[PDB]
Amino acid sequence: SALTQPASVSGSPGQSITISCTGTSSDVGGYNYVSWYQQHPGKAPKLMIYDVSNRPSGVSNRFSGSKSGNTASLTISGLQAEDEADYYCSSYTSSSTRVFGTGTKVTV
Amino acid sequence: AFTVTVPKDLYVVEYGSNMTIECKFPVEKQLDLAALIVYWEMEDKNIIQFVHGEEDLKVQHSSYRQRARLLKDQLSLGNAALQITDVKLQDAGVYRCMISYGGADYKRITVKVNAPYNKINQRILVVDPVTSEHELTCQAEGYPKAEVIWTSSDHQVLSGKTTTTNSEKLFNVTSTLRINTTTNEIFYCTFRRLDPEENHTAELVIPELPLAH
Amino acid sequence: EVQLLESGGGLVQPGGSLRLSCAASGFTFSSYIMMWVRQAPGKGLEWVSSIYPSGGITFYADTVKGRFTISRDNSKNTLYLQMNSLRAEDTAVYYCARIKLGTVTTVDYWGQGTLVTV
Repeated sequence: SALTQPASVSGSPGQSITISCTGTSSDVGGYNYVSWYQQHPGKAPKLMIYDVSNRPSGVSNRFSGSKSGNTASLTISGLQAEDEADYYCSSYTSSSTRVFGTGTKVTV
Repeated sequence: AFTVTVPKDLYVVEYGSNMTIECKFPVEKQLDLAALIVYWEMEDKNIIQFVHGEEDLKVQHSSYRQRARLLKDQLSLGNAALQITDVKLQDAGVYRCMISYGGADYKRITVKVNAPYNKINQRILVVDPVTSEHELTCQAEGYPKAEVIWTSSDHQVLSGKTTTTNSEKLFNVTSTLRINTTTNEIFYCTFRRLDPEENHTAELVIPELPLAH
Repeated sequence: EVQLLESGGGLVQPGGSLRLSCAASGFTFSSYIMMWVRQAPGKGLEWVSSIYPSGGITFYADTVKGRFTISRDNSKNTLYLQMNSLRAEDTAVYYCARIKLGTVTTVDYWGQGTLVTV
């Protein structure tokens, strides 16, 4: 049980980029609860968005999120070089459990 | 062995109504409310968190506020029941209740929601007075998706054109019929949908002086 | 304005015992669902254990069921994980995660971890 996040994506400043997160009819595709977490290596993972698109006060509008059918996507805009970090998605599941993604490493 | 028991593991509840959901837990002699803990959840969403006779309302979900309550009265009989009113559609899904009182167990239950299409809206207009081409229009709102069957006074089915679309997640169903007819000719649209098989049939009576658009 | 401090991890043999703690500073911790989540070095991150605020309802991931036990002192506002007969696959970083109010499963604040090596 894991969420598949393509490990290698990358791109240069002032640019948009979208990490993908795919999963079953039973978790990311069945529920509107999917959260995204940002962490630089060896540090303190930060909730960025939640409930598919919703982001808490204090995350730059440069971050939005999207779920299409079974597949969910986290988009970064006005891309900057601090944002190069391992990022994970996550979903609630029919087992009343949260699965997490393998993670993608974005690099500026 | 302390176990929680739900008298019904299903609920089919119509949009906007009210429902009580029930959980039962062993009680002997009198209930010590200091030691009782209840939790009500639906998927990723807490609903109630009842610790020590005081319902924690800072933490209840936004989408539930002033809608769903734990009935504090029945508890003394071992029955801790979630009362939601104005069933809002997005409540359809699997709940589960959790009781810690000396022991702990939880049982999950599910609820789905209908929305009959029983308020039908009619419009009758001429589009070509010479050819007497009229346009018969039924719409209505409900859940889940519906289909629309047009029938002549003599009980023959006729070809319509329909459009399904969303209102929140509710379904909005418009269907129109373009057929040459005259005054006092009656036609029908019946809305038929699946799930709890349901149907609602409207009568359209052509007026002497219909509008035009 | 919130801090979660894991302490207690280190090098222990396979089959040994370790007690992981989480010191909690922040909002009223007597109302939160709390969680442990593990990160194997370089690998994905998995959920191990849940505990409800009070009542002593707990949950454990299937790998971990029966040799890990979780607890919490709501006065001392901390959270513990007891690890017994650590298998070799149990060696990873351990995170202590607070569940956003309202949401059953969605963490929001995290601590920075503590190492466990089998």
